[PDB]
Amino acid sequence: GMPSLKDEVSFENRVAETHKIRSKYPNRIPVVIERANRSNLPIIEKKKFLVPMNMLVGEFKFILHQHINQSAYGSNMKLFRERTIYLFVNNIVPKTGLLMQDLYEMYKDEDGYLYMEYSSESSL
Amino acid sequence: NDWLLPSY
Ligand SMILES: [Ca+2]
Ligand SMILES: [Ca+2]
Ligand SMILES: [Cl-]
Repeated sequence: GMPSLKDEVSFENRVAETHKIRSKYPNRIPVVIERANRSNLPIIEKKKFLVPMNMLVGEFKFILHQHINQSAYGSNMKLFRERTIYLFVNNIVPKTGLLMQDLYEMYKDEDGYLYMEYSSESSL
Repeated sequence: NDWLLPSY
């Protein structure tokens, strides 16, 4: 029951956002990242991604690991602290050898977004 | 209106 984009933006606005972003950029998928448990993992301020359709899940997972563990340390600089992260799509582990389009086609939310979650634990 | 655009 943690705070998400659904609580921030109405269903009708989200549908409109994703529809026009998908018409404008048909080769990219809209992804929102959400924190799924309470731990030492930080809440990322930027959580909306427009991911190339042919990007591998394993590749996007690598990118997402870094993002979650990086914070701004001024201009030209980012501080990276190593932490173990587990990633989830619709409560399951994203399959590393798939395309990000596949995840989108399989687990896309009715509002048009692919919702993905991170946790410090491997469970849910 | 902000999106991150990841690359390879
Ligand atoms: Ca949140
Ligand atoms: Ca909406
Ligand atoms: Cl926080």
